[PDB]
Amino acid sequence: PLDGGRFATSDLNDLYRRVINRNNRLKRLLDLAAPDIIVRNEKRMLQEAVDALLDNGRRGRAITGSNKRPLKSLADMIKGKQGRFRQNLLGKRVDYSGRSVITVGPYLRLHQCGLPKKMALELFKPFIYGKLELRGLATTIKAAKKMVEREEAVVWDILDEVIREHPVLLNRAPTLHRLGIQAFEPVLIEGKAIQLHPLVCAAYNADFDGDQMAVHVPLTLEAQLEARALMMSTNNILSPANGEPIIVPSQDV
Amino acid sequence: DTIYTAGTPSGTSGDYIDDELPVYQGETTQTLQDYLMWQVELTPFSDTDRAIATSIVDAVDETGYLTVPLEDILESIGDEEIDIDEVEAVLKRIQRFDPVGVAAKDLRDCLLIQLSQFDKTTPWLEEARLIISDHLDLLANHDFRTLMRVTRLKEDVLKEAVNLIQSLDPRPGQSIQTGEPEYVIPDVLVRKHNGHWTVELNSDSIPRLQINQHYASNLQDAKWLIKSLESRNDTLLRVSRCIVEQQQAFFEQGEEYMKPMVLADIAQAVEMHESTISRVTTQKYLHSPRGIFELKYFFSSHVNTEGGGEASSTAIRALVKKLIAAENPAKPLSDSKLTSLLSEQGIMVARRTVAKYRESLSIPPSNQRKQ
Amino acid sequence: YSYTEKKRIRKDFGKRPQVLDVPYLLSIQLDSFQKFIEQDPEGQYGLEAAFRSVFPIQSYSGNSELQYVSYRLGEPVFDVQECQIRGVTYSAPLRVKLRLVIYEREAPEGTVKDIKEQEVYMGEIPLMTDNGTFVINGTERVIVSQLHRSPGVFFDSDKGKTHSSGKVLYNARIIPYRGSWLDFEFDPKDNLFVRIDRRRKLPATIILRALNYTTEQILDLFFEKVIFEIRDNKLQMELVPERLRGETASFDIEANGKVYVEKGRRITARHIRQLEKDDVKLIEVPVEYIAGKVVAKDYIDESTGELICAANMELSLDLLAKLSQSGHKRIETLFTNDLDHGPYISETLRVDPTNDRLSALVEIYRMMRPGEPPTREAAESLFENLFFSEDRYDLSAVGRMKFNRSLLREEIEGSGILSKDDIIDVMKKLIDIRNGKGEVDDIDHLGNRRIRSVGEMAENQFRVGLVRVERAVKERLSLGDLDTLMPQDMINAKPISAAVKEFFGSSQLSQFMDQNNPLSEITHKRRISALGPGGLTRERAGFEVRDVHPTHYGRVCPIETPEGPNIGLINSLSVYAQTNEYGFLETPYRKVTDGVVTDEIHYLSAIEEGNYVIAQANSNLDEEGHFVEDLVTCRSKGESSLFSRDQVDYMDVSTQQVVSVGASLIPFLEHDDANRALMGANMQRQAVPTLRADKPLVGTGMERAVAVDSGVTAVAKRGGVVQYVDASRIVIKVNEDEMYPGEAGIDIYNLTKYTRSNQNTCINQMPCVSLGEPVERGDVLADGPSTDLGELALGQNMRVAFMPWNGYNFEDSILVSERVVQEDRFTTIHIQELACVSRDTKLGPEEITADIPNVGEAALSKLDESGIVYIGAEVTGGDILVGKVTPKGETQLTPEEKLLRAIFGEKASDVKDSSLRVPNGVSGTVIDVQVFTRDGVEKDKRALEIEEMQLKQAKKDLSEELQILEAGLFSRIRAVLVAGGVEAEKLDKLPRDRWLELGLTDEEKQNQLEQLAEQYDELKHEFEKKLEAKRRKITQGDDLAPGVLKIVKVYLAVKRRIQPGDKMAGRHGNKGVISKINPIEDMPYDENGTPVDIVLNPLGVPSRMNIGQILETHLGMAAKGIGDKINAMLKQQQEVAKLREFIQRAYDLGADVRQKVDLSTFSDEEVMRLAENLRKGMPIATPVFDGAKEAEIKELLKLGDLPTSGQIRLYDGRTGEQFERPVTVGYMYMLKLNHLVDDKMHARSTGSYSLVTQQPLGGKAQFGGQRFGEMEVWALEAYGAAYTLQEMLTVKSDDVNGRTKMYKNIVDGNHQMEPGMPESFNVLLKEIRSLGINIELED
Ligand SMILES: Nc1ncnc2c1ncn2[C@@H]1O[C@H](COP(=O)(O)OP(=O)(O)OP(=O)(O)O)[C@@H](O)[C@H]1O
Ligand SMILES: Nc1ncnc2c1ncn2[C@@H]1O[C@H](COP(=O)(O)OP(=O)(O)O)[C@@H](O)[C@H]1O
Ligand SMILES: [Mg+2]
Repeated sequence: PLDGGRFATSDLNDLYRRVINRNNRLKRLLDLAAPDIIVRNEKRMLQEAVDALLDNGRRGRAITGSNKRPLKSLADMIKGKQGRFRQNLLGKRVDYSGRSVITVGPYLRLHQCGLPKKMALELFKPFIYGKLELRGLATTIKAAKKMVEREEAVVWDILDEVIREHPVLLNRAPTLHRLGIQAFEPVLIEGKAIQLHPLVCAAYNADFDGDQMAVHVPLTLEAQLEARALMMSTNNILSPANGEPIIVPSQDV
Repeated sequence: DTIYTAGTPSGTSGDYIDDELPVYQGETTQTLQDYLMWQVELTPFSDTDRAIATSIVDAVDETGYLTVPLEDILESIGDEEIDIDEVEAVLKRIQRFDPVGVAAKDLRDCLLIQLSQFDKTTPWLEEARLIISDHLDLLANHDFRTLMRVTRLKEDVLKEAVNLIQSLDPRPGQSIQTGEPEYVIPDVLVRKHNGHWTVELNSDSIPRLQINQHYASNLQDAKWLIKSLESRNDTLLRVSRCIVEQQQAFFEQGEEYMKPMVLADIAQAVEMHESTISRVTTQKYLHSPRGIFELKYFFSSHVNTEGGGEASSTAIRALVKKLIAAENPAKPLSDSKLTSLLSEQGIMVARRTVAKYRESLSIPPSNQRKQ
Repeated sequence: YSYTEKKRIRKDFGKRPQVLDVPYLLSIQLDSFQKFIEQDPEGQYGLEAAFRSVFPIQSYSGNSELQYVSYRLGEPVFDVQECQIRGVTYSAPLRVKLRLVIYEREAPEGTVKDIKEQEVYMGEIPLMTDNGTFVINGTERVIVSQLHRSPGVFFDSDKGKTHSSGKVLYNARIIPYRGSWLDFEFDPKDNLFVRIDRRRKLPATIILRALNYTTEQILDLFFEKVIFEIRDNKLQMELVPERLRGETASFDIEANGKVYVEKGRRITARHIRQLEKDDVKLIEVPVEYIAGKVVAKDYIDESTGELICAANMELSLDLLAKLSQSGHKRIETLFTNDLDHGPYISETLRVDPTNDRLSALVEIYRMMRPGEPPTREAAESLFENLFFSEDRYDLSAVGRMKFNRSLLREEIEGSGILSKDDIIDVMKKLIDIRNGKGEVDDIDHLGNRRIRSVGEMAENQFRVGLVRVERAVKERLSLGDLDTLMPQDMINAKPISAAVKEFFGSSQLSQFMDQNNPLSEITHKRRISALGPGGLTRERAGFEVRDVHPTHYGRVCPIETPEGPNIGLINSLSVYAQTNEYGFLETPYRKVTDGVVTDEIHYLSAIEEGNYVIAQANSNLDEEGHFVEDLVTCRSKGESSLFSRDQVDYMDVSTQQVVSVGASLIPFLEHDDANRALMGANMQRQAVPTLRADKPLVGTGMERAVAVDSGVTAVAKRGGVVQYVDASRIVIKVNEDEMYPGEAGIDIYNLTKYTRSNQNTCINQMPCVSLGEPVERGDVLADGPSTDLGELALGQNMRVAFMPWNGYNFEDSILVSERVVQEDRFTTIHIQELACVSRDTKLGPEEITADIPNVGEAALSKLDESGIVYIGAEVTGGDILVGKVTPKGETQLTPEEKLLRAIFGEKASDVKDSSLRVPNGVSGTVIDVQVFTRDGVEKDKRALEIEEMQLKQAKKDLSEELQILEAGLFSRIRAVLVAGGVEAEKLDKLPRDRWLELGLTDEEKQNQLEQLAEQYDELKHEFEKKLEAKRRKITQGDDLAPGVLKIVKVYLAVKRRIQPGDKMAGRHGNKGVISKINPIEDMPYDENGTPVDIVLNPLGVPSRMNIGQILETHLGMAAKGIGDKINAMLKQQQEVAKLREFIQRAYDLGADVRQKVDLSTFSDEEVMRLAENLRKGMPIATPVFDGAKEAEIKELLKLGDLPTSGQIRLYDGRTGEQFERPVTVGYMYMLKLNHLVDDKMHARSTGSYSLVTQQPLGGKAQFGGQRFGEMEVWALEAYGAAYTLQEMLTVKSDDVNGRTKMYKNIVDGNHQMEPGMPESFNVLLKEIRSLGINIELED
């Protein structure tokens, strides 16, 4: 859809229109009983149109629509790095996720991370709705939504209550080994940057010169127990490739 | 051929990284029904209550009013144990969602629903409630006198109650409206120079395609499309130019100067089938210094002229508007008096035609315009 | 020193003399565009060449023609500032004069029947501003230069990688400036092959045949003849000794009765020398020797008339007997030796099937035009148009020059079309290369790569448009009434304008200018990109092109290059680099004649530079110029070594002619790792300007050049005295001698105040001159962004200590004091623009008003009567800026609608709200509103107020000029009256109007009075006319896009502070993130109780190898120390003598510096102002490769009474206990990079999803989610968390019902999921099924 209420046909629609036009012309010529010398080239062109629709560019010249750019076909939709398999099925974007820069907190304990509260309000919102409804502060969903929108003085106490023991997953790209995703317990801080324990950076290959991190929230009870029992930062002292410790002091320590 | 001396920039980079942009997919949006259903899901209903709620929210228009009566909904449920009181309870529950007052049968119901959610400390609440509940047409018709008799209230309290009434929301469902409205690009432009109206197609809308003929059949077929486009735009330009020539007086002196021309005139002037004229002028607009007008706007009916000729219905409508616009508030003009007044300038239109024109222009009759 | 440099003189530690001054940094753009525009009588550069290339145009009948005469560019309608404010291109109209001539018939040649001349319009050409930038649609743009392969002929080869035998294949490619390429290639079987436009391979001899050549001619061309004689006995031969080199005898070499070489014995050089000495010609060779010799020319017997044999054929015994018996005593053969003189052409002819002229041409036509039957005439026409038609194939002047140079010719001039001789010589040189003689070319050589600038590209695009215009013109010119038509009717302006604006606005090489600071602009303008049309690609580049070449020395910066996929493909010009008249980079060198280094400067290119010996700038010299040592380090032929004194030819001009500007702005560069130098140079240009600029305490002396040559500071056009200085304008009264006649001499400089840059930063100029003080031509009057008294200033000087502090500077973190925040040192201003457009609709014109129906009075408080917010209003998210109502619709209505209209008004039922609101999460103060209304529409109060504000300034300027002129005239009238013997006191007391209310005597006095009255009234009328013209310009209506009524633009300004998470850096590649804002009483403090500002980690210095920063710190401290001393001499009123003595002692310090400062030439006021400027620290300059030694730093530390080691004793702020070891404290220049944590932070719980795959969108601007790629899935699989993965895959991304059920259960305090099927899998199933393949689930 362009501006002005008009539309432009995409690649698949273009190829469909082309094959339809060729088929209609060939059918009309067949009804007319035209000389065969013409129906031969018409059938050849219809064959080429169908081949271009199914897999464009495999045989002969690739058909382009504009700016000398080849038109995507069904095969190109299926295959490649941009196809369904490697872009929407083996990896996908998710909800309840955030990202920001990371700083150093030298006071944290090994199972703790520092989370800005403006991020925690957004990530944990439905839990806040449920907790607000539970104690009668909002009899309806719209009242709780309005109260959270206004950022009243009690939603902060509610937020402190709902994240007491609820791990979050921290991730930094590229994830080269299984220690690139680790679960921590949140501590609400004032600011806009995540605070990271100094002893885990060597596992993340992370330094504080502009690195960013992503944070995800488990939802079900099984996910929370997996985060606490499998992915917690206190369960990853030894390396799965060596058996040697990776939670090791370096530099100033 | 002029250059726009001011404009707005586009927020983007001039050049993009050479990789191809991903195919267009789209993006979901939240209309009124989506919000209402979201609130429905998070509400402690039973299963039958949820089915009735889905059926009800299905039948809510853009403004937030319930378009179908409850009998239709109860029939659409398809069960026989369910009565109408359950439907009433579900509707009352739904009407208190956000925005308050949605899915209301009529204006009185919407106003009462909005009023029921106030606090008793409000200065004049019961007066407003009574006025809405019983005497509504009095407030709409600007009586202000028999309302004082029935309400047994002095001036100040009634005025404050009306102030409270005009503080509510009559269209509660339009708070969640569409993002940004569409706009139409004109096809042809009519400027004026040398005391004449020049007609020219929109340059910004007509590019010339690059001729792909180098790999050379297909070349001949491609040129066929070029010739077809040439003939199409030539026909459009000829029709528009002829129409502009016929309606020169309107472009200069505005309304009240159109001519009663039909498709036959254009067909005989351009020597073409009238079906083609009907086809080409459909859903196409022309931009004039006076505004933007559909290319089919200049065709209308006519009325007999005493001295000779015909008068455009558009001219009659404009004359009626200008006559009404300068009437005395004490005694507004009536239909018969309007017909008598117009029957001095050669205008011969029946009272029924005057009534039809007045209804088309959406002007209340004389008794509702008296001050 | 200039006046602006006498205020604060930067101490210089450099030691080598300067012989060439740093040139203008923007010559590459300005000279190129000036070449494009300016008239050229020779007609080789610019629009003249393009016009002459296509014209004259003659119709097919040849009965008429168009003749271009000349052209002209008009005056721009607007100015740069006006174009930027409005948002239109700053361009000029192109007016070209043509002449149409009509021919007749039945007459010899062409008679002149009618000639019609007309001046026509061809389009708008954008113009270049004074800073080498273009204003296209309101935004400044830069067209960067291209580095492309030059036209000509190049010889290359593959390194055996194409054949498994590892045999190298050689090829020669001819690439023109415009036309079709040509390729000659060798195959593994040694057969020459030809190729056109990368099409099918063809035999090489086809080209020879197509040029009317015979086989005998070819064999004569490519071979050396050998003549066999039959002197009635056994074919006696005329032998030459040199031909026998490398040959092994197969017969007996005997002559004059002496056997020189015996049968079977290899021929040696001694035998050849003996044969040369003896002069042996007659050699008897057996018939057996003719086993394989190939005849040259066809032979026929006289009596028979038939052919003995055909050419290019080996001779046999029977054929030898047949020719001998046929009276043949002379035969011709070819010399085909193995080691040299190889037989490649003969075998090429053998494989070649064609043996004529036409069949080869038909084959060429079939190859280039397959799918159709051939034609003789069509094939001939195609071949002629291929390489010899001026309309299709052109070899440019540089192409011809390179072509001739590659073939060792003498002349330079030539034709752009090819000839037989050129192709023959190309094949000859290729064959010679195959035979071990000669060598291939190096493509990365900067003698093979050319610089293409904006003018050349614009000229090419203009020609491309002009050829289409010619194609259109040739049609109308064929037939028509030759009288009533005009040249205007034939041309069509649309293609030219379309092509030109497309090139200037949507090309690959046209980009938005970087506007973080002046350095960004300077660096962006001086850029060389190998990409773009006609260039390389990020995928077909290779690996050798991405590396430093020895020819880059002095032309292209080796350091500055972008890391990432574009490494090595983007370059920045060096300080002194220029271009040839052909486009090859060149660098300057001093000429050394007879061992004495002169001051004569020569510019050498890459090719010429290799044939000399070039010394180094580091070499020491005597006062008269001789070298001081017998051995000198010099470069020669790509190597570097030692040479004698007399061997040297040239010498470098500066130690900094190798680095670029950004790299030359780094102090102590030679002590830094190259990677750290590159990182520092890249980060130095991303620093946002701050509230108050601060000079660098340690610099390199390149600050002033970058500041002045950037265009961000107002520089005086002429000298004079500051008549009127204000925070928004400057008015200079020009000196008498520089004034033009008949002119009130004043310059008016309007400063720009708080305008928006391309990166939403602030551009603001501040005056830096006082009232009534002298200024000379070239001085700086105003400071732009990041500038202090004309010196570039990107950051702030901070007191820094190197020590670990409780882990708050662990792993490159930075600990910052709170006093830094309390003083707004790193506080920036950011400016944003939002626009609202009211246009026309089919239901009515969209209106701007404050009478919005369904909005309460509270939200309408800040709007005025017109519906636009007041100036200075503070707004936040959701506030209404401009109120706009859109007509909702029109219907037949209904009783409920009538009731609604009756109760709640008519306007509330006719329109709906569409106002402009501040986006969520945005704040600022409204500092500017601009309104543009279409012509003919009635204006509103806001627009009228703005127009009055605009008119006031023009009236003020005109009044200033007029009043100065009137005072000048009144001086003369008063002087004339006084010379007339008038009552002087009476006229002194009379007002200046009463002076005109008088009369003079009947002598010439009355004539003078009349003359001056005439002049007075004429001047008044003229300036009234000027005022009326400017009022017409200001009050002019606006022509907008059709259907658009009004446009309103609003500007917001906000201030940003420093906080944890922001990124800071130095100039030595030491970046970091602020981690904590420590309170003031916690920072470490020295003996005097002065705290430190920033604490860094020492461990980061040795592991990064950027030692220079440490050095800077030490030197920085020294500088600060000096300031303290001076400051102490000012708090107590010390007299000027001691102040100037100490300042002179400080300036004289050093070991043979090149700067001589003499303060005895300074008046006491100048000395006091210099001390006032120096009281905060004496700035110091250290050139890149001629910096300050450690001994000089130690001496400077001693002068300021500071410890020489550079380390002091600090104390703990929390416990008062001394740290156990001395700590390094100093002053370092810190920047604030444009990576603010306000932009990075983002979170999302639920939003909008894609329409097809039903997955969340991506990006902060779309309010999207974080991607969970394949590798995170692998990590979760490795952990074994199946439930986390399952809820990542279905209920958070794609399970359409799963999302809703999960949300509902979460609200209810029940944490449990009911997963389903992702929608992307169903999409995949549908897409696979659409291929005609049945895939399904089962059971
Ligand atoms: N093309 C890339 N693909 C994947 N990861 C990359 C790529 N380029 C950089 N990285 C990541 O960036 C990291 C580099 O970190 P950073 O830029 O902070 O500097 P550093 O290597 O720690 O050194 P220093 O801070 O001392 O200059 C790498 O360890 C790697 O994880
Ligand atoms: N291509 C990349 N992929 C993943 N991480 C990267 C990449 N480039 C840089 N990073 C990481 O992100 C951090 C911030 O990078 P950024 O500041 O954008 O790069 P630069 O410092 O070169 O401008 C760096 O510390 C680096 O470790
Ligand atoms: Mg990093």
